[PDB]
Amino acid sequence: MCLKLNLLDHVFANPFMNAAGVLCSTEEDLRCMTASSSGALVSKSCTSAPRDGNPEPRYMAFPLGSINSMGLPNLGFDFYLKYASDLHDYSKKPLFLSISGLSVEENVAMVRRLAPVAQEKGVLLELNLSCPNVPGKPQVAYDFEAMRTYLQQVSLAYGLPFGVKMPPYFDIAHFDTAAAVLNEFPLVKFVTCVNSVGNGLVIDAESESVVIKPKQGFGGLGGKYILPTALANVNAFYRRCPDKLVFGCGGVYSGEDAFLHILAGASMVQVGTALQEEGPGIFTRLEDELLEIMARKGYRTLEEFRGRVKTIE
Amino acid sequence: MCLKLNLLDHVFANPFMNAAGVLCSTEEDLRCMTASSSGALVSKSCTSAPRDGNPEPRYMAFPLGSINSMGLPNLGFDFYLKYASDLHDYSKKPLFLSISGLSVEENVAMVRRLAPVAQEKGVLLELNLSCPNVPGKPQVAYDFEAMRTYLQQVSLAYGLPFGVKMPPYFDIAHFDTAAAVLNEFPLVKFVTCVNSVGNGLVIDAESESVVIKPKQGFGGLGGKYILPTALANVNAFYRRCPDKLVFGCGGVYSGEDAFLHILAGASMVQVGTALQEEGPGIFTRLEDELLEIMARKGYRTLEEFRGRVKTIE
Ligand SMILES: Cc1cc2nc3c(=O)[nH]c(=O)nc-3n(C[C@H](O)[C@H](O)[C@H](O)COP(=O)(O)O)c2cc1C
Ligand SMILES: Cc1cc2nc3c(=O)[nH]c(=O)nc-3n(C[C@H](O)[C@H](O)[C@H](O)COP(=O)(O)O)c2cc1C
Ligand SMILES: O=C(O)c1[nH]c(=O)[nH]c(=O)c1CCc1ccc(Oc2ccccc2)cc1
Ligand SMILES: O=C(O)c1[nH]c(=O)[nH]c(=O)c1CCc1ccc(Oc2ccccc2)cc1
Repeated sequence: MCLKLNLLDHVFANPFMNAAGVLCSTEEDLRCMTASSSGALVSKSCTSAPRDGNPEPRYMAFPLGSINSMGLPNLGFDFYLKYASDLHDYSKKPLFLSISGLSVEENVAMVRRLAPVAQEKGVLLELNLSCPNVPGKPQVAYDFEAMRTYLQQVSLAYGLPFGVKMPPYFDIAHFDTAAAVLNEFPLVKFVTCVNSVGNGLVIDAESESVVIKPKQGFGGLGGKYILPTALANVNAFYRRCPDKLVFGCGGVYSGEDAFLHILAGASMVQVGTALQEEGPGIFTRLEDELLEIMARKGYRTLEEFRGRVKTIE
Repeated sequence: MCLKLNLLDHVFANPFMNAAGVLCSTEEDLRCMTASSSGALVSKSCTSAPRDGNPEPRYMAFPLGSINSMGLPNLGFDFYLKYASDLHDYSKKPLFLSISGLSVEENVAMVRRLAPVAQEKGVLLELNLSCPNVPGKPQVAYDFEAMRTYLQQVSLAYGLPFGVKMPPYFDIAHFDTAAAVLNEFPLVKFVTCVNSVGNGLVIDAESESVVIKPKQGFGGLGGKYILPTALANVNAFYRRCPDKLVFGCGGVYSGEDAFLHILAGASMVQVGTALQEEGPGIFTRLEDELLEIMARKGYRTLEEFRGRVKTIE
């Protein structure tokens, strides 16, 4: 009875890892995650140039989840490349490197230089398709024209196996169209569903005030709020993308959340808000919790139930 | 002291009402809704001919909220118009009628026949733009030109003041676009935000099964899950539609959920999932709690804090 997986030519102790943005911005952060029991980690989404991000407060958490508008605070690509290149201990667990260029050309340059490190060290690319486009347009994943462009270009530039981090969709025609774009691109080996539920608004009853300063308090939702929307996207894309892996991200607080996520067809399972709240000790708990779910049900491996959610009649 | 207000040339005993779909399909239900302390009611969305809807189970509720895919079960527009014109007691509260016809022409035929009863009897139109779209395309409000035609045609057909039922958006650029479309139409004097969060998927860990029968388990999300989505949309549209009203809907279990909604610009507060679980008694509770929030804070009127959510600079 194990949590083990072999995927994308790499070996993982368990399906669990952090979500891009959580405990992965600094070298201190990255080493923590590497010292945890996570089967993997992913670096904070980066840009060419370092960024301080938006004014604080810019993340707030509650019993039922999190709201954020961080604004891509990151140490910039050169650090994140150097860490993959010379600092990270691959003998511990695989590394994923997230990128979120503010245009097709910024992302292209980054993958070009990332190519030879991926090849020689095994660092894996998660292209974050919630990267901004021209302001006054939806983020790149809600604009299927620009999304096509970005992947045409990154494929040519990178010419290695990579992955995409997607927002949630809420209409069947959107699942249909987005999977169709993805399926044009054989090098997209995995798909991560979902990013934060876009532009929610949390209001404090006593103060009669939004809780985060940027964007008049509007921001991305994570946590218990988004788990059903997260399972839908996982399973939609699991259904419509049979040559590609899906990684689940969305309100995982427990082995059960993880278990459901896997049932929908998740391969790896990322923890965002909960990891931020609870800390890296969360991964031992999750591992134990899922294993006690599989023991009771008779499951020895993940592939025995991955994608095997039942429907009625 | 008391929450009574005036919108659209009507008197209301308080800002509370059911949400289209909940406790409003049968004559029985609408008599029940009428007999309750709600300030108003609205009838199940309807089509020209009656519909049976999709296979049960097609609604389920859990602690954080609900999932459904009813398939627009309804007694049919002839019944609801009869209720509006020969059966509703207008001295008790105002009545709102919801239409969700399967085409612009289905909708046109209904409003032409509704407009005379609106003139004389004062029923109020709430048009459901989560209604179906042409082949390969997402629901109408998620296809803005299609949305413009529906409003162009209904406005021409109806030619009295009316309102619209919106699904949530998740992008600023969509707020921007969607609001603009709505501002093209002066007869749209109120906007109801938001409809259920499209295409979530609840999975049961013990059965390893989805919980509702249609759409392989996928349906709309209501309840605690969507409150931070319903407030952003309430506020997004309140700010972008100064000459209109906004009706809030989504995640009201308490006076506090209500208070925030109002703070976010909301004139009427709709109740759906919580109404469906607790029953119409909820309306006496929701009054009391809101009144109690107002007292502690020293508010005498809804007008005093409506739309007054404080931003951090
Ligand atoms: C503070 C914070 C920072 C995040 N930063 C990133 C990021 O840099 N890149 C990215 O692709 N996703 C980012 N996300 C999205 C998360 O990866 C995740 O998809 C989302 O929070 C939902 O997961 P959760 O429900 O576990 O929080 C961030 C989320 C939070 C809360
Ligand atoms: C069983 C059920 C039936 C519904 N039927 C309709 C409908 O006919 N028309 C409509 O506009 N919305 C319908 N809705 C959506 C609600 O009016 C409301 O937008 C949604 O429940 C969000 O509010 P909540 O958070 O209180 O659930 C329905 C919701 C449920 C749960
Ligand atoms: O870091 C974030 O703010 C963030 N939060 C999330 O929940 N998901 C994400 O993917 C990210 C990073 C993606 C993102 C979010 C806001 C951004 O803000 C802009 C920065 C520059 C130009 C336009 C928008 C840029 C990237
Ligand atoms: O009745 C509902 O299922 C429902 N549930 C919601 O949460 N919000 C709603 O607005 C509605 C009614 C709107 C609706 C839902 C499903 C529909 O299903 C179709 C019927 C025929 C063709 C295509 C879709 C049509 C209208």
